[PDB]
Amino acid sequence: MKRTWQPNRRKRAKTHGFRARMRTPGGRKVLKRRRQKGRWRLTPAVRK
Amino acid sequence: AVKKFKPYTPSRRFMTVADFSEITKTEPEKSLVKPLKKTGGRNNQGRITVRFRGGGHKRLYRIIDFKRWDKVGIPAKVAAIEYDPNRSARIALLHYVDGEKRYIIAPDGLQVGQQVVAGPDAPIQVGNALPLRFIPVGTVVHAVELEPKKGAKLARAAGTSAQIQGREGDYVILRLPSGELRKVHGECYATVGAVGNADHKNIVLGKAGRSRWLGRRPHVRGAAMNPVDHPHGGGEGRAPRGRPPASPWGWQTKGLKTRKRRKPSSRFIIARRKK
RNA sequence: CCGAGGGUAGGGCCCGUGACUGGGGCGAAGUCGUAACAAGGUAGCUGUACCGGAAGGUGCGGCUGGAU
RNA sequence: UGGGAGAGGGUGGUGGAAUUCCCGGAGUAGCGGUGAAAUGCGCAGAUACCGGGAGGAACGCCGAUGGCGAAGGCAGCCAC
RNA sequence: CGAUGUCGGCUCGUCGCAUCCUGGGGCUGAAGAAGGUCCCAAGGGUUGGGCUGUUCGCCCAUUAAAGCGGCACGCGAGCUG
RNA sequence: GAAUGCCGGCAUGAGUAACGAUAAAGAGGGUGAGAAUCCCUCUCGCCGUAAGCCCAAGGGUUCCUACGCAAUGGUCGUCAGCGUAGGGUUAGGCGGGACCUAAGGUGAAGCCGAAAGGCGUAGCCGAAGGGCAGCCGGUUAAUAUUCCGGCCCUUCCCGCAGGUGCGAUGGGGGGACGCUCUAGGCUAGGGGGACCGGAGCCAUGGACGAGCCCGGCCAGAAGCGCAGGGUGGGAGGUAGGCAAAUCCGCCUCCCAACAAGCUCUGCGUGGUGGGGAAGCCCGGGUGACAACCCCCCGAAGCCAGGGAGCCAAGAAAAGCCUCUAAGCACAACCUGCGGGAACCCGUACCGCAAACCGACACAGGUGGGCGGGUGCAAGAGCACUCAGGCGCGCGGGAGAACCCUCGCCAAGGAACUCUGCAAGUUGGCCCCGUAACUUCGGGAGAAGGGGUGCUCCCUGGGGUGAUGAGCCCCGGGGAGCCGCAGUGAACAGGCUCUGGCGACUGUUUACCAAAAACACAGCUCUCUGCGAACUCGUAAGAGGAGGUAUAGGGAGCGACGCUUGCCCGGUGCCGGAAGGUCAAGGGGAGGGGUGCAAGCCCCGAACCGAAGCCCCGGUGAACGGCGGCCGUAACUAUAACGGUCCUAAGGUAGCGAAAUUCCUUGUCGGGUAAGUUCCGACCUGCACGAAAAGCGUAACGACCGGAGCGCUGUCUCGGCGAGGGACCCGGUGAAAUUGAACUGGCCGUGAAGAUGCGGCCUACCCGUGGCAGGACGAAAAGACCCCGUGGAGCUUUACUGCAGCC
RNA sequence: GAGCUAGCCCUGGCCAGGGUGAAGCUGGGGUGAGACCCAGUGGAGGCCCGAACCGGUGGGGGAUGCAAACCCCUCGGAUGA
RNA sequence: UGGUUCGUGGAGCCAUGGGGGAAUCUGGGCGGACCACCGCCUAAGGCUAAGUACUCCGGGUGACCGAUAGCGCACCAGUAC
Ligand SMILES: [Mg+2]
Ligand SMILES: [Mg+2]
Ligand SMILES: [Mg+2]
Ligand SMILES: [Mg+2]
Ligand SMILES: [Mg+2]
Ligand SMILES: [Mg+2]
Ligand SMILES: [Mg+2]
Ligand SMILES: [Mg+2]
Ligand SMILES: [Mg+2]
Ligand SMILES: [Mg+2]
Ligand SMILES: [Mg+2]
Ligand SMILES: [Mg+2]
Ligand SMILES: [Mg+2]
Ligand SMILES: [Mg+2]
Ligand SMILES: [Mg+2]
Ligand SMILES: [Mg+2]
Ligand SMILES: [Mg+2]
Ligand SMILES: [Mg+2]
Ligand SMILES: [Mg+2]
Ligand SMILES: [Mg+2]
Ligand SMILES: [Mg+2]
Ligand SMILES: [Mg+2]
Ligand SMILES: [Mg+2]
Ligand SMILES: [Mg+2]
Ligand SMILES: [Mg+2]
Ligand SMILES: [Mg+2]
Ligand SMILES: [Mg+2]
Ligand SMILES: [Mg+2]
Ligand SMILES: [Mg+2]
Ligand SMILES: [Mg+2]
Ligand SMILES: [Mg+2]
Ligand SMILES: [Mg+2]
Ligand SMILES: [Mg+2]
Ligand SMILES: [Mg+2]
Ligand SMILES: [Mg+2]
Ligand SMILES: [Mg+2]
Ligand SMILES: [Mg+2]
Ligand SMILES: [Mg+2]
Ligand SMILES: [Mg+2]
Ligand SMILES: [Mg+2]
Ligand SMILES: [Mg+2]
Ligand SMILES: [Mg+2]
Ligand SMILES: [Mg+2]
Ligand SMILES: [Mg+2]
Ligand SMILES: [Mg+2]
Ligand SMILES: [Mg+2]
Ligand SMILES: [Mg+2]
Ligand SMILES: [Mg+2]
Ligand SMILES: [Mg+2]
Ligand SMILES: [Mg+2]
Ligand SMILES: [Mg+2]
Ligand SMILES: [Mg+2]
Ligand SMILES: [Mg+2]
Ligand SMILES: [Mg+2]
Ligand SMILES: [Mg+2]
Ligand SMILES: [Mg+2]
Ligand SMILES: [Mg+2]
Ligand SMILES: [Mg+2]
Ligand SMILES: [Mg+2]
Ligand SMILES: [Mg+2]
Ligand SMILES: [Mg+2]
Ligand SMILES: [Mg+2]
Ligand SMILES: [Mg+2]
Ligand SMILES: [Mg+2]
Ligand SMILES: [Mg+2]
Ligand SMILES: [Mg+2]
Ligand SMILES: [Mg+2]
Ligand SMILES: [Mg+2]
Ligand SMILES: [Mg+2]
Ligand SMILES: [Mg+2]
Ligand SMILES: [Mg+2]
Ligand SMILES: [Mg+2]
Ligand SMILES: [Mg+2]
Ligand SMILES: [Mg+2]
Ligand SMILES: [Mg+2]
Ligand SMILES: [Mg+2]
Ligand SMILES: [Mg+2]
Ligand SMILES: [Mg+2]
Ligand SMILES: [Mg+2]
Ligand SMILES: [Mg+2]
Ligand SMILES: [Mg+2]
Ligand SMILES: [Mg+2]
Ligand SMILES: [Mg+2]
Ligand SMILES: [Mg+2]
Ligand SMILES: [Mg+2]
Ligand SMILES: [Mg+2]
Ligand SMILES: [Mg+2]
Ligand SMILES: [Mg+2]
Ligand SMILES: [Mg+2]
Ligand SMILES: [Mg+2]
Ligand SMILES: [Mg+2]
Ligand SMILES: [Mg+2]
Ligand SMILES: [Mg+2]
Ligand SMILES: [Mg+2]
Ligand SMILES: [Mg+2]
Ligand SMILES: [Mg+2]
Ligand SMILES: [Mg+2]
Ligand SMILES: [Mg+2]
Ligand SMILES: [Mg+2]
Ligand SMILES: [Mg+2]
Ligand SMILES: [Mg+2]
Ligand SMILES: [Mg+2]
Ligand SMILES: [Mg+2]
Ligand SMILES: [Mg+2]
Ligand SMILES: [Mg+2]
Ligand SMILES: [Mg+2]
Ligand SMILES: [Mg+2]
Ligand SMILES: [Mg+2]
Ligand SMILES: [Mg+2]
Ligand SMILES: [Mg+2]
Ligand SMILES: [Mg+2]
Ligand SMILES: [Mg+2]
Ligand SMILES: [Mg+2]
Ligand SMILES: [Mg+2]
Ligand SMILES: [Mg+2]
Ligand SMILES: [Mg+2]
Ligand SMILES: [Mg+2]
Ligand SMILES: [Mg+2]
Ligand SMILES: [Mg+2]
Ligand SMILES: [Mg+2]
Ligand SMILES: [Mg+2]
Ligand SMILES: [Mg+2]
Ligand SMILES: [Mg+2]
Ligand SMILES: [Mg+2]
Ligand SMILES: [Mg+2]
Ligand SMILES: [Mg+2]
Ligand SMILES: [Mg+2]
Ligand SMILES: [Mg+2]
Ligand SMILES: [Mg+2]
Ligand SMILES: [Mg+2]
Ligand SMILES: [Mg+2]
Ligand SMILES: [Mg+2]
Ligand SMILES: [Mg+2]
Ligand SMILES: [Mg+2]
Ligand SMILES: [Mg+2]
Ligand SMILES: [Mg+2]
Ligand SMILES: [Mg+2]
Ligand SMILES: [Mg+2]
Ligand SMILES: [Mg+2]
Ligand SMILES: [Mg+2]
Ligand SMILES: [Mg+2]
Ligand SMILES: [Mg+2]
Ligand SMILES: [Mg+2]
Ligand SMILES: [Mg+2]
Ligand SMILES: [Mg+2]
Ligand SMILES: [Mg+2]
Ligand SMILES: [Mg+2]
Ligand SMILES: [Mg+2]
Ligand SMILES: [Mg+2]
Ligand SMILES: [Mg+2]
Ligand SMILES: [Mg+2]
Ligand SMILES: [Mg+2]
Ligand SMILES: [Mg+2]
Ligand SMILES: [Mg+2]
Ligand SMILES: [Mg+2]
Ligand SMILES: [Mg+2]
Ligand SMILES: [Mg+2]
Ligand SMILES: [Mg+2]
Ligand SMILES: [Mg+2]
Ligand SMILES: [Mg+2]
Ligand SMILES: [Mg+2]
Ligand SMILES: [Mg+2]
Ligand SMILES: [Mg+2]
Ligand SMILES: [Mg+2]
Ligand SMILES: [Mg+2]
Ligand SMILES: [Mg+2]
Ligand SMILES: [Mg+2]
Ligand SMILES: [Mg+2]
Ligand SMILES: [Mg+2]
Ligand SMILES: [Mg+2]
Ligand SMILES: [Mg+2]
Ligand SMILES: [Mg+2]
Ligand SMILES: [Mg+2]
Ligand SMILES: [Mg+2]
Ligand SMILES: [Mg+2]
Ligand SMILES: [Mg+2]
Ligand SMILES: [Mg+2]
Ligand SMILES: [Mg+2]
Ligand SMILES: [Mg+2]
Ligand SMILES: [Mg+2]
Ligand SMILES: [Mg+2]
Ligand SMILES: [Mg+2]
Ligand SMILES: [Mg+2]
Ligand SMILES: [Mg+2]
Ligand SMILES: [Mg+2]
Ligand SMILES: [Mg+2]
Ligand SMILES: [Mg+2]
Ligand SMILES: [Mg+2]
Ligand SMILES: [Mg+2]
Ligand SMILES: [Mg+2]
Ligand SMILES: [Mg+2]
Ligand SMILES: [Mg+2]
Ligand SMILES: [Mg+2]
Ligand SMILES: [Mg+2]
Ligand SMILES: [Mg+2]
Ligand SMILES: [Mg+2]
Ligand SMILES: [Mg+2]
Ligand SMILES: [Mg+2]
Ligand SMILES: [Mg+2]
Ligand SMILES: [Mg+2]
Ligand SMILES: [Mg+2]
Ligand SMILES: [Mg+2]
Ligand SMILES: [Mg+2]
Ligand SMILES: [Mg+2]
Ligand SMILES: [Mg+2]
Ligand SMILES: [Mg+2]
Ligand SMILES: [Mg+2]
Ligand SMILES: [Mg+2]
Ligand SMILES: [Mg+2]
Ligand SMILES: [Mg+2]
Ligand SMILES: [Mg+2]
Ligand SMILES: [Mg+2]
Ligand SMILES: [Mg+2]
Ligand SMILES: [Mg+2]
Ligand SMILES: [Mg+2]
Ligand SMILES: [Mg+2]
Ligand SMILES: [Mg+2]
Ligand SMILES: [Mg+2]
Ligand SMILES: [Mg+2]
Ligand SMILES: [Mg+2]
Ligand SMILES: [Mg+2]
Ligand SMILES: [Mg+2]
Ligand SMILES: [Mg+2]
Ligand SMILES: [Mg+2]
Ligand SMILES: [Mg+2]
Ligand SMILES: [Mg+2]
Ligand SMILES: [Mg+2]
Ligand SMILES: [Mg+2]
Ligand SMILES: [Mg+2]
Ligand SMILES: [Mg+2]
Ligand SMILES: [Mg+2]
Ligand SMILES: [Mg+2]
Ligand SMILES: [Mg+2]
Ligand SMILES: [Mg+2]
Ligand SMILES: [Mg+2]
Ligand SMILES: [Mg+2]
Ligand SMILES: [Mg+2]
Ligand SMILES: [Mg+2]
Ligand SMILES: [Mg+2]
Ligand SMILES: [Mg+2]
Ligand SMILES: [Mg+2]
Ligand SMILES: [Mg+2]
Ligand SMILES: [Mg+2]
Ligand SMILES: [Mg+2]
Ligand SMILES: [Mg+2]
Ligand SMILES: [Mg+2]
Ligand SMILES: [Mg+2]
Ligand SMILES: [Mg+2]
Ligand SMILES: [Mg+2]
Ligand SMILES: [Mg+2]
Ligand SMILES: [Mg+2]
Ligand SMILES: [Mg+2]
Ligand SMILES: [Mg+2]
Ligand SMILES: [Mg+2]
Ligand SMILES: [Mg+2]
Ligand SMILES: [Mg+2]
Ligand SMILES: [Mg+2]
Ligand SMILES: [Mg+2]
Ligand SMILES: [Mg+2]
Ligand SMILES: [Mg+2]
Ligand SMILES: [Mg+2]
Ligand SMILES: [Mg+2]
Ligand SMILES: [Mg+2]
Ligand SMILES: [Mg+2]
């Protein structure tokens, strides 16, 4: 049947993207966290 | 004269549509429409704030002239009488001798091809707009301003009327469609006659889908819900109310008055409503 | 081919009979009240409507076949 | 053809008496009701009296033993 | 109670005897036929239907008879629901 | 050494289940160390409104070629979506951007919030909507509307010529719109041809034929032709379109009107440029100088912004045109022509799937377009087939039980069972015919029956065309032939009677409930006069509503019909300018402390003092409630009648053993041979009852009862047969579970149900197919139940607070 | 976190074929004029049958599955909430 | 109302949301309600090293670990998944 993951590139980049993260106090903390932890990537990759 | 249908489907048994026989123009004036932005009952937080709304037919808003003291002394010809989905009354398209075109709510007995006018000099004839202090006592009137130059507020739904009762200083006394008696400032404008389409109250929707066409989604009963949702929720099997009948938010919904006591307009209400 | 009639299916009218139920008639001496006949003790009757254990009562309009 | 009397019918209007309610005044110990009462209403100010407002229904005197209509029936006044 | 699945039915048996039938008996208020009662006997047999989830029971038509109980109210790693 | 401990390793079950749709395979020839599995050929079968083709999303090299087989591939592998390496994606016209706006988002101005932040007009962003210039063929191993060939077109810059008051983010026109039905003429697509082109064919009894087989086009500028859309012309006045305005809007006059004219598309034709089958021969080449014509059917697409009807009344903005303002009229714009200029990103490949979503090469899920032919009344249905694409990545045998899916059955025909569950029956079309009842629509496909193929003969109307022939669509009548049987295969209702519930079509517990539940039109109560009530928010601000009592919120009832009684003492709500109580505050009788004293400081009676509460009334489609005992009639029985006790008042109408009745399978009647169910009745209603509505009701129902007919493998009662498994051989090879095991029966015993203790009996060692009585078999630290001063949801006249309101 | 699911908003798309035949219109009849009656045309509907599409009624299979909701037969809606 | 040991307590002190509201030394605050006496101090403006805290970093040292330990990572780890 229809499952939960229905990929969508615009949706991905607009929901979890860098620019979304920076427009919100909680989004900035995420990047501060993920940079402090040393994540290779700060945001989901979407091909665009 | 409301139209009936033969019982050739279960719903057509009671469905009754308006006769539309007084309309003379079947598409709106393009320079006077603008899109009506549908809300679905949602506010600017996006929250539902007025339940059970949405999914109605698409509409364009007709701009309606609720002032008319805009063009004191300038006569206008009644060009057409049109359908409006945003209100219960019909509307009348005026071609002013100005070359200017506007819409008013159509009063009863108005006719295409007639002249209307506005101002203190105007005749006391159906369709003319005057300051209340110049209309003779006893006159039936509609589209009444409530405060001077703020716009027509009262008696605008299909078939309603206000009746001038008497004068007192700068204030006339009105019997509103609700039966209440109120002082309204004499410099407020108003239009002679009652609103048209009086048969509007005898339309029988006949089926659920009709309500849906109007944007009215189905209204579910509190007694049908659960205690998380409503004071009447729950119970094993059906249940009486088991408490004073209440709204989803708890306040009592049988008799409990709710107009604000200290409201400053109280000094101008004379007699609360009837029936 | 028609055809007495047999068979299948569906209708119409009539007659008998039916748990129970509706009022009707009649029946020497039952119970409850007293509605009508006198102004019958609220004049009566009436068409309708509502009501009441029962006769009845009341509303609305009508009639004199109503009395002083 | 020329005349007439009429609450004959329909429609739109409209006048005054009276009752009830509301508002103000003024005024107090009861009012109402009946065969006699009581329920009811009234010092939270009623009844009686004055002024104002709203609303409905029926049209006093004329009026008669009268007029009109096929019958049921038709009564303020104006016009069609 | 870190689980012994809980009615009835179907299926499949199997055991007990306080025996319903069939076999053998004594007594009888046993003439005969037909019964009553008690004794011995478990080899075999012990029907089909209507009603109800029913067990049980009532009913219909038969029968030599239409027995009573146990096996975790026998049997859900066999079925049903 | 134990923690259902943690991490890791290795065992058991076991050579066991399984190897993923029952669409299906066989042979020959290659290749190679190795072949059921790779390549080639022939035969067979499967899809064909797809299982074929083209887009979009998503994926991200998986494409093409060479070279490989350790791992991946459920077997194999020489093969591959795998490994390595090289190659491959070409645009002014296609899509997106350098254009426009929609929801929404953001946001100069402004508003609000302890902070973070929330709003917010304009403006900006935002598309699969508006707008805008490319079609046919060829070519590569792999790209093509991109390269190439042919023929077309757009924008920007510049110059020339002619023309004109030029000039815009400003004014205006336009863009600009729904649903259902639909005309005219075309095209896409298809069918036929005795005509046109073609390599061949004559078989096996016949045919050298008006025979068989194959094909008979596609794109194209200007112009012309056909069919359509769009659109009045002139003048005078003008105060309206937030300046102006010759534009628009309004008024008047004349002229033009199903037209015409102008303009804009579609189709056709059109210089030219291409394509071109079977067959044969090795994707090529021939066929070929290929032919390229007539008739018909004909769209849901095109002309389009067409037409008509309807109510629920159907985006915006730019491009575009027109008007003027600053300006400027050496400019500028308009038109025609000419040259030059024309950027960024995507383009491979999969795309109903082995490449996307599901951990898998997973019987699941995934939006748009094309979807041929014949017959069956139609169609995207059904069967078979074209183009094309596949035979599902383990096989070979055997022919047990048993399981699945399927076929048939003597006689009986629901006797099965909780229940005809399931499976039969019926089954399309045309014709005849069709009941109660009904809201007059319906019930209705009621029920029940007849017809249905082929041949010859005669004839009626329609379309194209021409009125005719041909083609094609509907019929009518008559005579016959064949079989068991003619919707001969496939797809395609069983019916009726009678109850309960719900009016109805709808909605729901994604994944155990589809219902009588929710909703529903309609009915009633109640709030709300507009900065409305109400709702979300601290606020600003929003929804309500750009609505205004015929409207909007809240509540119950639930189409319609006939109806909806009595109680206001308690609780709620509504009204009550008196009286009672009531806090802060006012007031200051009178006390107190301290100081030498002025003073400073503290307590404090009466009295004035809000809402609330008390009190006085109203109110049921507000919360709710609607009696007990005793006696009485000339057979008896039973009480129309009375006595009395209590209540705020004692249940009316209608219904009643009921979706409600305990006793209960009440009693009687019906139906059956027999009826705890069903229907109809009675009424001592444990415990119906009138908008948590009462009683009925046509029609409707995958709802739930009862009966009948039809027909059946449901059953008496079982038999036989098919295929896919199970079984055997070759290949690959899991699982939960598992203290260890050398693991029998009985009668006892034991923590009370023993393979393991006692006594006795029985018993050589090890498997394989099967069956499920036991190992209190497996699975889940019982959901039931209790316990814990464990937890959470929910309620209220529990407690105590808070929002909110007064 | 609303790429599943629920509701709404904006903008697009989809619904083979067949059956029944409302209003209205025309004509006819009727009447003082009407209502109304017949025929024709017309093509309405939370109308009927049935694919696509959306569902998920009954039963059977599946139950360490093809699948952490599937498969077969059957069945509901299919111009509308 | 907050702070303080101070939870309304005899409740001062310090701070302040609201209301009322001075004086410039003979002015004003405090010494735990309040008054006297005796004393302490000068509110309603600002700045000010050092001694104090911490360890991304660098070094020194361990009756610290020694690859299931020591950081999650001795290794291409905030990776693969
Ligand atoms: Mg889903
Ligand atoms: Mg999706
Ligand atoms: Mg995307
Ligand atoms: Mg997208
Ligand atoms: Mg998106
Ligand atoms: Mg983003
Ligand atoms: Mg976001
Ligand atoms: Mg890096
Ligand atoms: Mg992130
Ligand atoms: Mg109707
Ligand atoms: Mg009717
Ligand atoms: Mg109208
Ligand atoms: Mg516009
Ligand atoms: Mg809005
Ligand atoms: Mg908003
Ligand atoms: Mg609301
Ligand atoms: Mg809403
Ligand atoms: Mg209207
Ligand atoms: Mg409205
Ligand atoms: Mg006013
Ligand atoms: Mg209404
Ligand atoms: Mg609407
Ligand atoms: Mg409603
Ligand atoms: Mg509801
Ligand atoms: Mg409920
Ligand atoms: Mg519920
Ligand atoms: Mg909740
Ligand atoms: Mg709660
Ligand atoms: Mg609650
Ligand atoms: Mg409740
Ligand atoms: Mg409930
Ligand atoms: Mg409930
Ligand atoms: Mg209950
Ligand atoms: Mg109730
Ligand atoms: Mg209750
Ligand atoms: Mg309440
Ligand atoms: Mg009022
Ligand atoms: Mg005969
Ligand atoms: Mg015979
Ligand atoms: Mg006696
Ligand atoms: Mg008498
Ligand atoms: Mg009398
Ligand atoms: Mg008397
Ligand atoms: Mg009475
Ligand atoms: Mg008194
Ligand atoms: Mg007094
Ligand atoms: Mg009144
Ligand atoms: Mg237990
Ligand atoms: Mg265990
Ligand atoms: Mg267990
Ligand atoms: Mg258990
Ligand atoms: Mg004898
Ligand atoms: Mg004996
Ligand atoms: Mg025996
Ligand atoms: Mg029984
Ligand atoms: Mg038992
Ligand atoms: Mg029993
Ligand atoms: Mg015998
Ligand atoms: Mg037994
Ligand atoms: Mg027992
Ligand atoms: Mg027991
Ligand atoms: Mg048992
Ligand atoms: Mg058992
Ligand atoms: Mg079981
Ligand atoms: Mg059992
Ligand atoms: Mg078991
Ligand atoms: Mg077993
Ligand atoms: Mg067991
Ligand atoms: Mg079950
Ligand atoms: Mg059950
Ligand atoms: Mg130990
Ligand atoms: Mg261990
Ligand atoms: Mg543990
Ligand atoms: Mg472990
Ligand atoms: Mg391990
Ligand atoms: Mg290891
Ligand atoms: Mg291992
Ligand atoms: Mg071992
Ligand atoms: Mg092994
Ligand atoms: Mg084994
Ligand atoms: Mg297995
Ligand atoms: Mg498997
Ligand atoms: Mg299959
Ligand atoms: Mg072969
Ligand atoms: Mg082979
Ligand atoms: Mg091979
Ligand atoms: Mg090999
Ligand atoms: Mg194969
Ligand atoms: Mg091959
Ligand atoms: Mg086909
Ligand atoms: Mg992938
Ligand atoms: Mg390999
Ligand atoms: Mg290999
Ligand atoms: Mg290698
Ligand atoms: Mg492998
Ligand atoms: Mg596999
Ligand atoms: Mg090789
Ligand atoms: Mg490539
Ligand atoms: Mg190009
Ligand atoms: Mg540029
Ligand atoms: Mg911040
Ligand atoms: Mg955006
Ligand atoms: Mg676009
Ligand atoms: Mg649009
Ligand atoms: Mg383009
Ligand atoms: Mg072109
Ligand atoms: Mg090449
Ligand atoms: Mg020009
Ligand atoms: Mg428009
Ligand atoms: Mg518009
Ligand atoms: Mg419509
Ligand atoms: Mg054809
Ligand atoms: Mg051409
Ligand atoms: Mg002007
Ligand atoms: Mg060729
Ligand atoms: Mg050649
Ligand atoms: Mg289409
Ligand atoms: Mg079009
Ligand atoms: Mg049109
Ligand atoms: Mg806009
Ligand atoms: Mg100038
Ligand atoms: Mg110049
Ligand atoms: Mg650029
Ligand atoms: Mg490409
Ligand atoms: Mg699929
Ligand atoms: Mg693939
Ligand atoms: Mg596979
Ligand atoms: Mg798949
Ligand atoms: Mg097609
Ligand atoms: Mg073809
Ligand atoms: Mg067919
Ligand atoms: Mg195969
Ligand atoms: Mg397949
Ligand atoms: Mg396979
Ligand atoms: Mg074998
Ligand atoms: Mg099969
Ligand atoms: Mg046979
Ligand atoms: Mg048979
Ligand atoms: Mg039978
Ligand atoms: Mg039979
Ligand atoms: Mg039966
Ligand atoms: Mg059942
Ligand atoms: Mg039954
Ligand atoms: Mg069939
Ligand atoms: Mg048939
Ligand atoms: Mg009948
Ligand atoms: Mg009938
Ligand atoms: Mg019937
Ligand atoms: Mg009926
Ligand atoms: Mg009928
Ligand atoms: Mg039939
Ligand atoms: Mg025939
Ligand atoms: Mg034949
Ligand atoms: Mg024959
Ligand atoms: Mg059918
Ligand atoms: Mg229901
Ligand atoms: Mg229903
Ligand atoms: Mg009902
Ligand atoms: Mg009903
Ligand atoms: Mg209903
Ligand atoms: Mg469910
Ligand atoms: Mg559930
Ligand atoms: Mg679930
Ligand atoms: Mg349910
Ligand atoms: Mg259903
Ligand atoms: Mg529900
Ligand atoms: Mg309903
Ligand atoms: Mg109703
Ligand atoms: Mg709130
Ligand atoms: Mg705040
Ligand atoms: Mg608004
Ligand atoms: Mg309901
Ligand atoms: Mg009726
Ligand atoms: Mg009460
Ligand atoms: Mg009360
Ligand atoms: Mg009271
Ligand atoms: Mg009150
Ligand atoms: Mg109660
Ligand atoms: Mg009570
Ligand atoms: Mg009554
Ligand atoms: Mg009863
Ligand atoms: Mg009974
Ligand atoms: Mg009942
Ligand atoms: Mg009951
Ligand atoms: Mg009972
Ligand atoms: Mg019982
Ligand atoms: Mg019985
Ligand atoms: Mg009987
Ligand atoms: Mg009784
Ligand atoms: Mg109830
Ligand atoms: Mg009914
Ligand atoms: Mg019915
Ligand atoms: Mg239904
Ligand atoms: Mg149903
Ligand atoms: Mg039956
Ligand atoms: Mg069988
Ligand atoms: Mg077989
Ligand atoms: Mg062997
Ligand atoms: Mg092997
Ligand atoms: Mg392997
Ligand atoms: Mg051991
Ligand atoms: Mg051992
Ligand atoms: Mg052993
Ligand atoms: Mg043994
Ligand atoms: Mg024991
Ligand atoms: Mg034992
Ligand atoms: Mg042993
Ligand atoms: Mg032992
Ligand atoms: Mg031992
Ligand atoms: Mg021992
Ligand atoms: Mg032993
Ligand atoms: Mg022993
Ligand atoms: Mg033994
Ligand atoms: Mg074996
Ligand atoms: Mg075995
Ligand atoms: Mg076993
Ligand atoms: Mg155990
Ligand atoms: Mg066991
Ligand atoms: Mg066991
Ligand atoms: Mg479990
Ligand atoms: Mg548990
Ligand atoms: Mg436990
Ligand atoms: Mg529980
Ligand atoms: Mg317990
Ligand atoms: Mg406790
Ligand atoms: Mg304790
Ligand atoms: Mg607790
Ligand atoms: Mg409130
Ligand atoms: Mg969504
Ligand atoms: Mg979604
Ligand atoms: Mg459809
Ligand atoms: Mg038909
Ligand atoms: Mg017709
Ligand atoms: Mg028509
Ligand atoms: Mg329908
Ligand atoms: Mg039909
Ligand atoms: Mg579904
Ligand atoms: Mg299913
Ligand atoms: Mg079935
Ligand atoms: Mg499952
Ligand atoms: Mg399936
Ligand atoms: Mg099926
Ligand atoms: Mg439907
Ligand atoms: Mg259907
Ligand atoms: Mg359809
Ligand atoms: Mg719709
Ligand atoms: Mg403190
Ligand atoms: Mg203190
Ligand atoms: Mg000084
Ligand atoms: Mg001093
Ligand atoms: Mg001082
Ligand atoms: Mg101080
Ligand atoms: Mg001090
Ligand atoms: Mg001191
Ligand atoms: Mg000091
Ligand atoms: Mg300062
Ligand atoms: Mg320092
Ligand atoms: Mg060490
Ligand atoms: Mg290690
Ligand atoms: Mg480590
Ligand atoms: Mg270590
Ligand atoms: Mg570190
Ligand atoms: Mg580690
Ligand atoms: Mg790594």
